This record gives sequence, structure tokens and C-alpha cells, in this order.
Amino acid sequence: MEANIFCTFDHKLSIADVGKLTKLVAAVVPIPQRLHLIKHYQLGLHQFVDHTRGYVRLRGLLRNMTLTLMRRVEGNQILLHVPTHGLLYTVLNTGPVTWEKGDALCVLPPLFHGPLARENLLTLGQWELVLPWIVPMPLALEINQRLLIMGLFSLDRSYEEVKAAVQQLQTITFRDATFTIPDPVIDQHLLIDMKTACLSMSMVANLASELTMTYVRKLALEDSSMLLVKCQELLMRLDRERSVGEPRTPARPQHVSPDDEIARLSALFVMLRQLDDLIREQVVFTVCDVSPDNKSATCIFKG
Amino acid sequence: MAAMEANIFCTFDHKLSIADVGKLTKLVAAVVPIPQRLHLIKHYQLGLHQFVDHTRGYVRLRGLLRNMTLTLMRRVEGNQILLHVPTHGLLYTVLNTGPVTWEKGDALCVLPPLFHGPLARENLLTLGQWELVLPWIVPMPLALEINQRLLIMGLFSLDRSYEEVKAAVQQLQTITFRDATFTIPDPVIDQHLLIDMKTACLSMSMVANLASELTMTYVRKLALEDSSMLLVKCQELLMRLRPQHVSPDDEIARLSALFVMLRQLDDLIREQVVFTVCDVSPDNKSATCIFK
Amino acid sequence: MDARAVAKRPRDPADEDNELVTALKAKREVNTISVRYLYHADHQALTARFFVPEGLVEFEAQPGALLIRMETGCDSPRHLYISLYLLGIRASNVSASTRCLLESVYTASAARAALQWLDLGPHLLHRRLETLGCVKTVSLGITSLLTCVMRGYLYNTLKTEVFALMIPKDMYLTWEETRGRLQYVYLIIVYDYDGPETRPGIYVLTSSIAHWQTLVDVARGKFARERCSFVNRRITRPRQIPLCTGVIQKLGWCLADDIHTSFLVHKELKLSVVRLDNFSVELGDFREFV
Amino acid sequence: RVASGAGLPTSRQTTIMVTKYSEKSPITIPFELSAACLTYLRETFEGTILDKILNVEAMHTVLRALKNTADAMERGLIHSFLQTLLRKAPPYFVVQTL
Repeated sequence: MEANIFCTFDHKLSIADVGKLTKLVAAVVPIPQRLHLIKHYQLGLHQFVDHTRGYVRLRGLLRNMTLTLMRRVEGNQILLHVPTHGLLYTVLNTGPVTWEKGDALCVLPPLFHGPLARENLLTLGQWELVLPWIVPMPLALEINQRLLIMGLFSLDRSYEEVKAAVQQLQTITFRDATFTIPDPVIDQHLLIDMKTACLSMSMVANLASELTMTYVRKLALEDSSMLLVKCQELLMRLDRERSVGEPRTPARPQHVSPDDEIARLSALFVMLRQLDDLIREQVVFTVCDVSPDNKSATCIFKG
Repeated sequence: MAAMEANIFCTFDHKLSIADVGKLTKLVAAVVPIPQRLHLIKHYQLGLHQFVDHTRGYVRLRGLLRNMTLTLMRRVEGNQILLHVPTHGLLYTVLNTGPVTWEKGDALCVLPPLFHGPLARENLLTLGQWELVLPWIVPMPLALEINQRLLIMGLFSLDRSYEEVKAAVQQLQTITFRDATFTIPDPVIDQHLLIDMKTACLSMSMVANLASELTMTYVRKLALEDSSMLLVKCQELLMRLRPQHVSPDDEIARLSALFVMLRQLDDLIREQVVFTVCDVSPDNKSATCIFK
Repeated sequence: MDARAVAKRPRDPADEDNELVTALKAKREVNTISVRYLYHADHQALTARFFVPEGLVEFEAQPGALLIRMETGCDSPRHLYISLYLLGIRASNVSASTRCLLESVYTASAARAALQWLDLGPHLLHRRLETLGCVKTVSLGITSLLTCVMRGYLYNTLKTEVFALMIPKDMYLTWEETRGRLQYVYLIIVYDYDGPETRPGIYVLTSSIAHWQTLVDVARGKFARERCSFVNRRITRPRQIPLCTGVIQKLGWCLADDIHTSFLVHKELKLSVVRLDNFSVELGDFREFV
Repeated sequence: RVASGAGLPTSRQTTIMVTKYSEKSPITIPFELSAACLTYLRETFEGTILDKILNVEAMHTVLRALKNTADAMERGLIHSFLQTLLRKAPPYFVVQTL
């Protein structure tokens, strides 16, 4: 015997459709919440698909979702099984990028591009079974940086320079197959998720400026590590060695309200908490040996 | 020696009343930090109580617990105490102590207790001029707020006069969360908290240098042409009344170091999860968890 | 269901016959293979076979060494498995006498050119490196079959002997005169900054500290010299964007009491090394810190 | 069909065929048991008078969970069956119009 998670459907199943599940004997399946029974609506990432919400909303929900590999497809039932940490678990290479031995694979929400290519395997009446990409860790650090820069250029667009620079970020180039990352922007106006995220960096990028000035000058007096004196001049923010304009010291806040200065610090870290989901990529699998043709590979579970 | 034991027996040396021993049965599956790990531990070493100081600094108590090994309570008898070290990855069940909504699916981080709004606080246990103290397990969003405000207390004390600082502390000691008030047990500005600023103060200036020329202006770009609740509200919070460098090859790497400082700056308030809730009991007297 | 299904003691696999025996017992066939006791049926440890060029067989032929994959800009081979000792010549931590010592052993048709792949790039070494584990049962050949240990204790087959990790003495350091009974191991790359190029050192740090917050704080003191170089390069070189004074990562844990100094002797050459004994493996992600 | 007179449209034979399908709705009953009740029901200590009593309650507690699980299986079978009929039952004013 072994612990399992039954997941029966509801719509009638053609026998030919069950054979597409036989190709998915061992692949990652996100689950909104652990349960001993799960409706096929809850099954897959499709339950959280959204219209105006951007890619960030999927990643922010998927990180809380519990991963669960497929075990043994059968008749009306689905035998899902949750991996235990510290044990190896084979995973199907649903991910577009070929796996390499020893990489720290980590889940990311899917990013299907423009022209149609691979189709979703289960379009069972409006609902369809999308699956998150399985990607090596260094690329997952890369794809996250791409979408955020594209949101920084979500405002300006008419200039040709931004118009081309987004096209370069759109086209990733890596080992073996190359791919294209769809633009989060659509119909000029930005999606609300990227606007919430791009402002979260814009707050820290600017609110940190004036607020940190008073805190540098006082702590630097000790000259303990001595670096704080260099830190005081780090805030001038310039490249060229500017001459005799005579504000050699960084600009400092003035006439701030005694209580509002506390709230500005509260407005600082709160932006960091909303931004935190993009900041980190928890590992979920670590591949060891890889099967030929990269169809699948054994991966010890992590997290 | 042998690897530190998964199972630890603590035996109470002091005589205890027949009424108090039944409180341990209600205390089953509590999170009990221990100092040195050993197969058999004196009860004076048991609990958080020994680390208290006359300074009563909260910031140090928050730090010392993070180096301690947590051990879930299990199976109380007439004297034996079956502490059980939680090996990572197993699905442990954790009885709750401090009053909080919990709610399913939140991440958890152990923290020192924060006394409730009456200020009255009956001890969970007493035993000869010594009192057991179990640090509270709290939801992750709650832990981020209680931890960051202490850093706000330090930076605010660095400049303004001591009379204005103490009046601000009463505004900072309160923390509403899930319609439940809480208060810090004697927050203190101290050398233990003084280093919290210096690791932050260097962390702040690095973001100003790593910031792109557009990213600092990016909020001003939105206000110039658009308006919204978040835009107008943040505009009051900070700013006083085509890109010049289109270098995607630079920005792709310039942010890559900027993400590093965002990891370090968050880590001052971020802490490693100790448990991950699955299904809080409707009685809210127990919770289901994993991590370790 | 019957109460016997829940009141029963957990099943002992040793009480059960081996699964290959069950198919034979049903038909009373007698194959030449002896399946009455399967070997390697009881191993918490996890492993993977690694085919490696013969030019890196040195030193690793003694069990216990930190394999680390190194991706390279060349598309073939895509992932050479550098020895940790082979990376020490790049390290500034190694003593100039020790650097000249081992380096003569590494001359080869392949390993001697392996160092060139490090110098060519602009990005920092940790972006290429990826910890794999530890050696056990080298095959020794023109294409040796190294067996990495992804997790669990190193040991000889059939538990005949517990292999020990070999940490070179120059990279080792201690955080306290009085170690705790437990202390996690942390491989660390440190990037000191200089004009023409960074010259990273390597460090392995057993420490009773386990929580990541308290772990990085003590490093901020001992490596403050390189930390001063980190901010100094930033104000010096705009457009240039150095990052991360170092990179901690978890690697494993040891009982501390078992540790004692030792030395490996390959090709009649002594090499003093710290020697963790019963060292369980618990690898983790690189964790950058500034 | 029915016969009709001359000068009128007739009724050619109209064979008709249809196929019903089937629905599904599995149920499940969690139930907890204290780890002490399992270890006392399993291991038997010295024949002290008190331990025999605690072993007796440990034995009866499992029957209290199993019989509760079986009765819960019947309550859910009635519940899932009535829940099945409610989805199949049209509102009455439609059946009256039909």
C-alpha cells in the first residue's frame, strides 16, 4: 500500500483521451490545497487562470500551491502522490528547455508565446489542463529579470530605441533550443500586476534615497569598519567626477514631520513584502541522472 | 558523540502539584526550544526562561531563539517529558499557545511572546521561583510586521530627542492583526539592536547606487500621465515637488545585483519558516504543519 | 476493516522474503543468481554515476572529495566535473608553496586546459559552479566512473567502512575555540576585489550556527576587509557592477568530536587536510550575501 | 404512427436511437487516532492493574472510531445520493409547463 490522492473527473472521457494521460504518468501537478479528494476543476494550474491579472499573480499563487507528481493513471481515478523531502522522484520533461544533470530545477508558471505550437493535452470542455514549466535554476533567475525590465519600459513605447530593446529581451538565447518570452504589456496599457510590481521597485529605488541620508551620517561617526564614510559619498549618485558645483555632500531631508518620518519607513518595508515573491526562487527538485532524449530524469525533492 | 537525539527526556526535579501536572497534558504538542541537545536534560535548562536578563531586552531574546533547537512536546506521563526533535520534511501536528487567528496555509516563524492588551498575563506554569516560557508561533505576515517595527524604533531613535522618541514608542508598541491587539515586552534600543541599523544602513545606500536612472524616475513617469489610488497615495509619501541610456545589456545585469540587496534587506525582517499550516482546527486549539 | 489491520505492528521488510524470491518460490525455479539477499537493499544515501575524463582521476581516487559541475561557454563538453582541489590553484586562499605543490600533479591533456575555461569569462565563478556531493568507489580508467553522494553518509559498499570527507587545511577556518556537539559545514567562495580582475578565495566553515541570519553576521566581521574592497570598487568604477562579497551555501553536518587532522598521499606527495569522519550530506542552494 | 387520408402528407418510418451515460462522485472519511492509543493497543506492558485499564480503553477507542466511520459512510451515501437527485430534479413550474 501507499498514500495517494484520488482525483476523479466529471465529464465523460473518451478512451483515446485516457491514452494522453498515459504519456503523463510522472509529471508535476500543482494543487491549490492538500486534500484526500480533488475535483478536476481544482486539478492543474487552470483553476487560477485570470484575465487582467498578469504573470505575477500566477507565480504568487503557485508558490503557495503544493506540488504533487502523478503516480498511476487508471480508469475514472487519478492517483496523485505528494513527494517527500529528501527522496528522489522522477519528473517528466514538460519544460521547454532540456534538462542537465545536477541542476536545481524549480517550478515556474507557463509562458506560451505568440504563434501556436504545442497544444494543451486536455481541453475537456472549456477547461484545459495547463502545467507549470520545469526549468533549471539559473534560467529561472533569468526569466524573472526579463519581465521586470519589460515592465519598466511599459510606459514609454513610441521611441524606436525602447521598441527594439524590448524585442531583444523578448528573444532569449540559451543552450540547445531558443525561445521567445511574451510581452506582459498588451494594448499599450500595462496589466495591474506588473504595475503593482514595477512600482514596488520604484518605491524602494526612490524612497530609500532621502530617507537613508540621516541614518548614514550618524552611524558613520564610529569609524568601526570605516566603510560607512565611503557609504556617505555613495549617495551622491553620479559617474563623472563633477567639479566645483559645491554640493559635495549628498542632499538631505528637511522639515519632515516627526510622525510622518516613521510612516515613511513603514511605507518602505511594506513595498518589500509585496515585492518578495519575485525576489526568490525556492528549489523544488534537484536532478541527478538524465534519461536519453531528455524525456525524463530522476530528481530529489526540495522544499 | 552520537548524533543529537530525536527524542529527549526532561524530568522535573522540583516537586509539582497534582493540579499542575494536568496542565502539561493540555500543553501536549507545544513548541519547546531547548539549549544544548542531549538525551536527558535538567528542567532548569528546559524552556526559554533562563535567557532572561535584567535589561529585559526583547531584541536579544528574538535572536537567541533562532540558534536554539526546537522540540515538539509529546506524551506526558507522571514525570517524564517526551520531547521530540522534528526532522525536516515530516508532517508534524502542532498545538497552538498564543491567541491568534492562525488560518490555514500561512507560513510560521517562532517568536518571543507579546503580551495581550489587558497586560494581565497568567503564567502557563510555575515551579519554585521559576516559570516556563514557550515562544509563540505566529503567521508569517504577522512576523514581518512585528520584526520590522523594531528596526523602525532604532532608526527613529538615532536622530530625534529622547522625549519625542518615547512618545512614539507607544504608537509603535501596538500592532493590530486579524482584529487582535498585541504589545512588545519592553522593546529596547541597545547594542543588540544597534547592529540591526548598521546592516540596514549600508543596505539602503547600495540600492540607491544600483537603481537605474529610469527606475528612480519610474513613479514620476506614471504621475505625469496617469492617476490612481496607489499612485496618488504614494506620491504624498516621498517625492518632493525617453530614457537617456537605453542599455538593455546593462540593465539585465544591473538589476541582477539589485536583486541581491533586495534579498539582504528583506532578510532583516524575513526569517526561515519553522512550519507551514495546512488546516487549522475549527476549535483553533491545534494546527497542522510541515517544514520540520 | 478489521481491528487487526490497525492494531498490527508495522511490517518488517526483513521478515518478508525478497521480491525476486517470491516469483521463484511460486514456481520453485533455481536460477544461478542468488537473490536470497539482495545487495544494496538498505541505503538512506542517494548516488548517481558520473563518467569523467581520466585527467581528473587524481586525489579523488581516494574516496571523499567535493565534486562541482562547471558549465562552460563551449557547447561540447557542456558540463565538466571539476575536482574541488583542481579549483584551488585558482583560489588565492592556497599558500604559494601548496599552490606549487599540487599543481604539478594536474598536468594532463585535459585537466591542464580545464583551468583556461575559468579565466576566459567575465561573470563570477559561482554562477558556473554547482555543488554535487562526495566521492565513493572510483572505477579508475580512461573514463573513470565516479559515484557522487547526493545525500546521506558516505560509506563503503555493504557498510564495510565509512568514507571520510577530505577538506584541505588552507581553506579551513574555525568560528569558535569551543565547538558545539553539532556543526553544519558551509562551502564559501569569497570575492575580494582588485583592479584588473577579482582573485577569489575558497573557504569551508564548520560552525555550530545553523540559522542563516546569525550565520552571515559573523562573516560580515571576518570578511570586512574584502567588504571594504567591495564598496570601494563601486565608487571607483561606475558602469562596472561587481556584486556579492561572498556566497555561503549549506553542504552538510558533522559530529565535531570525530574531526581530526589528516593527510592524503597521491603520487608520493603528502597533502595535509582536515578530515570530517561521519559526515552526512545535506546540500543546499548558493546564498549570496553583501 | 397513424394512417391518414388521400391528398395529405403521410408519415414515413422514423427510427430513433439514443445513448445514456453515467456520472461519478466518490466520498472519503478521514478519522484521527491518538498515537498513544495506538501504542497501547499494540505494545502490552507489565500486567499492572492500571495499565490493563488503559489498554482496555485503548482497545475500545478504536471500535469507537471504526463504527463512527461506518455510520459516517452511510450518512454520506445518503447525502451524496440525495445530492445526486437534487441536480437531476427540475424546478416544478417547468415540469408543470411540460
